[PDB]
Amino acid sequence: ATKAVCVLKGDGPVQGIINFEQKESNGPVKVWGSIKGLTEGLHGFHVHEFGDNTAGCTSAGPHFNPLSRKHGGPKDEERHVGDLGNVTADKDGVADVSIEDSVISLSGDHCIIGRTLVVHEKADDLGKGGNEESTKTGNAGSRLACGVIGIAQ
Amino acid sequence: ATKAVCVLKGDGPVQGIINFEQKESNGPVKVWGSIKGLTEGLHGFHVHEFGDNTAGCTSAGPHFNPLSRKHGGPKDEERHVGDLGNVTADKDGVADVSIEDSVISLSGDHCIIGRTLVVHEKADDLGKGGNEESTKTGNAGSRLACGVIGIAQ
Ligand SMILES: [Cu+2]
Ligand SMILES: [Zn+2]
Ligand SMILES: [Zn+2]
Repeated sequence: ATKAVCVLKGDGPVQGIINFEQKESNGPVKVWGSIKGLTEGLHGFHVHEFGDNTAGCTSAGPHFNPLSRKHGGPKDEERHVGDLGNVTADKDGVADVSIEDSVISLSGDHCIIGRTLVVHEKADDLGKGGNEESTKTGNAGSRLACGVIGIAQ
Repeated sequence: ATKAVCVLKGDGPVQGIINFEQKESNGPVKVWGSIKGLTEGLHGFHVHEFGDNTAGCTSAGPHFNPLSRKHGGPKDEERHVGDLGNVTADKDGVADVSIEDSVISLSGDHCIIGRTLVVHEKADDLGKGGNEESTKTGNAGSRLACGVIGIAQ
């Protein structure tokens, strides 16, 4: 199988460990982990294009969009490859992530290993906000934490 | 992939920025950058296997060796893929990086993207130290700083 781990770190109390798993070259990737230091509610969850940490989470660039599409939901027809939707944090700010996506990959041209996974400040409207920013970032807000996706054991 | 990036950080004072450029899929990778906070002398510079920073640079794993060989220099036949050799820091502790390695690669079977780049405490004997650790890590010492090699623009 193929595994991957991401160490989410930020300037504030936002930090978490996100794990990935793909048992086949075309199989769905299982995203699970726990993030702390988040406001109670929904938070953006997207994989950005570049695995750059030279200027914090800003150097990661926009969302992973190899097909040159518009931002949307994970189960929507129009979406970026790195669009994973929202992650919900409880009252204690703990976000026990559990996402099963069939669009992202751990090997190939649309692979996410070597890029940046980012948890955002606000919620993702999944490209339904009605503005231009909904079809680019989903109005998810600023980047609280980020980390370079890497190969794990 | 033709460009990569790796931000070096640790629990101590060592920190730096390393860039990778591989214009040809079968050409050498230009590794250049600058690291600071080191001791004046030679320090280990190897690419480890796992891009795992959950437990620090310890979870990074051993040196990247997909051919199952022994530790050596960068211009040696018997060497791990990540065995880039040593780096020299000046009297102020700044080590200007400039390595051209054809064994590593930004794509393919020898892909270092998604793995980690680890700097070390002491010098690397290139497998000629005289002990058992010489053929594994080269007596490079503790991992001072590490980071996941990410895709760059
Ligand atoms: Cu090493
Ligand atoms: Zn998007
Ligand atoms: Zn080695």
